[PDB]
Amino acid sequence: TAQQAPKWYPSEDVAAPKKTRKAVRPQKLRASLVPGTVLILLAGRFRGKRVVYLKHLEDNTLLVTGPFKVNGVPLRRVNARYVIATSTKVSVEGVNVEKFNVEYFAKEKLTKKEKKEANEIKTERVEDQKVVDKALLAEIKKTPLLKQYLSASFSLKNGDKPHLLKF
Amino acid sequence: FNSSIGRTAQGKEFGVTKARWPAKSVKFVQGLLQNAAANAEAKGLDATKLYVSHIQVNQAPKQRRRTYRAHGRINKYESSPSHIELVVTEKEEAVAKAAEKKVVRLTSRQRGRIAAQKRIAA
Amino acid sequence: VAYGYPSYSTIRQLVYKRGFGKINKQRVPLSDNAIIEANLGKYGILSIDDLIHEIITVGPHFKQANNFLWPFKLSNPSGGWGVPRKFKHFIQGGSFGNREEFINKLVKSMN
Amino acid sequence: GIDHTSKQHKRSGHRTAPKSDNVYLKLLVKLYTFLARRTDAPFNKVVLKALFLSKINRPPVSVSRIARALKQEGAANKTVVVVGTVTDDARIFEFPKTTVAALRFTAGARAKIVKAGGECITLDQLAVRAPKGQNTLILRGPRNSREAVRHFGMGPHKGKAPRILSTGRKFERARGRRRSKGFKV
Amino acid sequence: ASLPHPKIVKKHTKKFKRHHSDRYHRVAENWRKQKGIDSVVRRRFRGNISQPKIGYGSNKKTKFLSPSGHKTFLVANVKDLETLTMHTKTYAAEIAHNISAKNRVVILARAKALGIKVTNPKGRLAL
RNA sequence: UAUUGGCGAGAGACCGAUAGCGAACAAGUACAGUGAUGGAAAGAUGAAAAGAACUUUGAAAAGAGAGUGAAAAAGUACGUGAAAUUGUUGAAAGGGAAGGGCAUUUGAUCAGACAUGGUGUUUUGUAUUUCACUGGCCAGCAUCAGUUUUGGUGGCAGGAU
RNA sequence: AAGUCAAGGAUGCUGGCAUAAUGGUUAUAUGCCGCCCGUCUUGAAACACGGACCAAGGAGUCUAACGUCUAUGCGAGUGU
RNA sequence: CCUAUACUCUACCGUCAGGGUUGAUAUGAUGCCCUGACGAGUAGGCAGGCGUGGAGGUCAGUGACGAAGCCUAGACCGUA
RNA sequence: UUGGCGGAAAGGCCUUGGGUGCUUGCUGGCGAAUUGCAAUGUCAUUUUGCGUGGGGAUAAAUCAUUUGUAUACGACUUAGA
Ligand SMILES: [Mg+2]
Ligand SMILES: [Mg+2]
Ligand SMILES: [Mg+2]
Ligand SMILES: [Mg+2]
Ligand SMILES: [Mg+2]
Ligand SMILES: [Mg+2]
Ligand SMILES: [Mg+2]
Ligand SMILES: [Mg+2]
Ligand SMILES: [Mg+2]
Ligand SMILES: [Mg+2]
Ligand SMILES: [Mg+2]
Ligand SMILES: [Mg+2]
Ligand SMILES: [Mg+2]
Ligand SMILES: [Mg+2]
Ligand SMILES: [Mg+2]
Ligand SMILES: [Mg+2]
Ligand SMILES: [Mg+2]
Ligand SMILES: [Mg+2]
Ligand SMILES: [Mg+2]
Ligand SMILES: [Mg+2]
Ligand SMILES: [Mg+2]
Ligand SMILES: [Mg+2]
Ligand SMILES: [Mg+2]
Ligand SMILES: [Mg+2]
Ligand SMILES: [Mg+2]
Ligand SMILES: [Mg+2]
Ligand SMILES: [Mg+2]
Ligand SMILES: [Mg+2]
Ligand SMILES: [Mg+2]
Ligand SMILES: [Mg+2]
Ligand SMILES: [Mg+2]
Ligand SMILES: [Mg+2]
Repeated sequence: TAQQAPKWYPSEDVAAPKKTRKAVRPQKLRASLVPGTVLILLAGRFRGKRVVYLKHLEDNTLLVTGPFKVNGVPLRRVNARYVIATSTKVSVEGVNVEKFNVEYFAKEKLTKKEKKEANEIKTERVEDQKVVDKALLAEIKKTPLLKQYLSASFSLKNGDKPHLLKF
Repeated sequence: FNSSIGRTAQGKEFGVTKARWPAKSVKFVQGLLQNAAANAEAKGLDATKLYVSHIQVNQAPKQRRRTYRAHGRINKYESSPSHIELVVTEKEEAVAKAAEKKVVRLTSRQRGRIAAQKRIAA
Repeated sequence: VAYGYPSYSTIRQLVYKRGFGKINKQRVPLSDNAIIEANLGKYGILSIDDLIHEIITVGPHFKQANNFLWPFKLSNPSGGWGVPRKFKHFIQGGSFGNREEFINKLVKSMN
Repeated sequence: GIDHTSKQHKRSGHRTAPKSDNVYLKLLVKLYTFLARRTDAPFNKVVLKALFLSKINRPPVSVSRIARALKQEGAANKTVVVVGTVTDDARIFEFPKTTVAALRFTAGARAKIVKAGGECITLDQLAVRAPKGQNTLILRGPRNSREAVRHFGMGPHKGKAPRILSTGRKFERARGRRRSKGFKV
Repeated sequence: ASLPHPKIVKKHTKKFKRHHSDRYHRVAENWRKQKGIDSVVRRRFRGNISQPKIGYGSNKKTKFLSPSGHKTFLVANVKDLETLTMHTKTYAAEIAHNISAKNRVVILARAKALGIKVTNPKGRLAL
């Protein structure tokens, strides 16, 4: 023989893990995130845009909308860690946001064979957006310049220190 | 192999200051060039597109003699002969084209950006 | 050395955070009163606070308690030593000697 | 760094797992380390350490020594245990009816013991007869009776047997041994 | 197909080379310890080469393991291969260098029948 | 009984061509010294010379072809053909050395895992199969554990209360 | 109370890629560090000695008589 | 306020010490497992290993479908 | 596009007139989604090459020869349609 043998072979039966003791308490959001707060999206495709915060979802995500008529941000979910809670507050009583949850946003996962060589929207999603924004804009019309404020993007100018800036 | 040889004007053609006229080496090299041209025309080559593509020289076994030095000493007096070889080839056209397919791997975000630009433009 | 008079708070924090006994010549973390009542149960000591009491009120069995206690392995002080140069006397602006009651701050930083 | 008050990583200095490669001795020490681990008796630990011993630390034990040890009061019916070999003795004439447990018996010792009505026992039969050393009597041979210990600690005014090959007159019985030749050691 | 194992970490993935193996050709790069009296390598001066020591020893749970997670085992024939029949998740076959191609095909066939991993399934093959 | 000589044999946990006798070869040879003496180096094409007919360039040696051969990466400078050193090609760097260690960028180059059993037969070769997932790399968030750092705030106790 | 828990060591959810992307090796660049090895010496980078380079060879061996220790066989015997 | 290979905590390697574990099934009791501490090093001592020539045994081992050797900024294992 | 000014390294500054585009000074309408909860998420300028189609101009130097105000050799100084 080339190699002789091992005198004893390691057993192939994989052991079980110990009974772990990590329960899952619900997330405690920060104090500035109340429903109806204007947030600034710091990252993503819609970075630098100001959107209204609606609902704290199940998987620690924030349900937001532009509104879509204002700045083109649809009904979407974002991470609470990637936003800035501006103290500008709008009142969101008058929307039935209990329809949406984590299964409302499903990606319909793609197989490995479907490779995009070179290259649509739910009617339910666009009509839900149209339902919520028509109630939001009635509250937006109350205070002045809020529509233009939400349509404009946020950016840092020369001399803007975010550790001294208030939002 | 140019240390402590003399300077000359005829190196200006080559941007150098040190050049010589090694007549024996030129004799041997042009004899080999004539032999390679004969082999090429026997092969049936164009004989006007011929350029010397490869030519190399390396050291042959030395041929040794003795030198008699002061206080009754012996030293070596050796020739360093040469193995010379050369290959003359026909000057061909442009080599090739059509490089690799360059398979691309794009993330979903990059694909969405490309699709958004294709939609936002014509 | 730097020595002084320890308070109950720093004694308690020492024994609770860095509490190690000498059990058949091994450095055993305390972490439970069963160890202490097994190794010092002869002389009435049952718990870690009973051991602390025997330590601070220097009782009849302080020798046994302190010898059961492994020497405390402290770190460097978290806020520094307070002086630019250590090895002078505490009176002369250094660190060694008897910093009679200021040892509590130093030990709480080092612990 | 540490201010070490001892030598670090020093061995215990005590032999475990005997240097021999006798497989029967390995089986015996396996049995007796099990017994020393669980039977809570000191006899098992004693014979376990004695199984480790080298040849010069296992001197032979004579049957005359065994008889002398049995002539102690209250020991007439004990089980003699010799971790080592048992040699006989023609210097005795009567021998009791004892039982002897040992590693090896010489032919004469075994014959004497079984002729006196007793029996020769191996240590595993001893273990199944007395796991905790019931009514046992451990015997050790004389260690300092070897020829090597005569020369141990040689020096002036020791009386300690110089290492020498040939003996007699004119082989180190002169200057340094009598006052007529210089000095006396 | 390997057994679950911790993340294999090598404390020193770089090869220990003998001092001045780059300097001289007669000095090979196999490690020898400098036993000299003035050696900066032996005295462990800052900026010199590191010496092998036991602190660099690999974890015993991940020792002798390939990145696939198995231990290699040299085989020369199918009878040596069949010892790994019950240990496919721990050992990986390695056909010896002096095995002919007409035997390598047989070893490879038996290994793909038995599910045993071969870590050189490209020796001496023709196409 | 002795026997490092001679003749004839049989052997070896011996050496394997810088070894082993100085000498595996035209070796006590070539050679040196007046002389007594001193005293080397040097084995291997291939199974078989089948040792390259013949054409062409060259004054010729040789080259290029052709051919023999299992192989001329075996051509009487011949088994295998290392290193020092050298040539060509390719790549890279280079302001009074070069080389090295830690770390990463950049360039080049490279191994591994990606099926898995699986409800399932949307099935053809009618029992192969029809299969949605599988597992690997890199991350982000939440709730925790250990160690630690930086803040905010509350309630007490002491002094000449 | 069922049981639960931050109580003798991390689990849960989600995304991208599934390839040289992470990573390894190697060359280069950059930041910092890095004196030439061996030796004798209190002290070597030394203006102390050997070393131009490379292959091969190259230095605590065997024997007689013994000391300690260890292993083995037999044991008042032992050693064919 | 800066930072040492110093101190604290954790992981991993090795050493030493103290322990546990023959029960049936399956292997290795010099094995496996738990706990704690420790780790500089010339001369020198000891231990565990790697490699070379040859000898006994075994793998009814490899091999002209290519052994040995040699080259290889190709890969893997081992602290070496 | 007119007229100036600027030489320290100006290579830029100012100005006339008209054209054209935008204007968030103010009020409106439509669109954005799917990059799926982040992944620089790519928008700058530096050089070179190759094509087109539109202008613009049609040389010298070196070797060799020669000179000797020069010179170890190079170099230098001269001459030669
Ligand atoms: Mg010069
Ligand atoms: Mg000269
Ligand atoms: Mg002469
Ligand atoms: Mg002469
Ligand atoms: Mg600090
Ligand atoms: Mg200071
Ligand atoms: Mg230490
Ligand atoms: Mg080298
Ligand atoms: Mg020194
Ligand atoms: Mg010879
Ligand atoms: Mg010779
Ligand atoms: Mg061949
Ligand atoms: Mg050949
Ligand atoms: Mg050859
Ligand atoms: Mg070379
Ligand atoms: Mg924490
Ligand atoms: Mg904190
Ligand atoms: Mg007060
Ligand atoms: Mg790479
Ligand atoms: Mg990388
Ligand atoms: Mg790299
Ligand atoms: Mg480098
Ligand atoms: Mg420096
Ligand atoms: Mg001196
Ligand atoms: Mg000097
Ligand atoms: Mg000298
Ligand atoms: Mg010299
Ligand atoms: Mg050698
Ligand atoms: Mg132990
Ligand atoms: Mg030999
Ligand atoms: Mg081969
Ligand atoms: Mg190489």
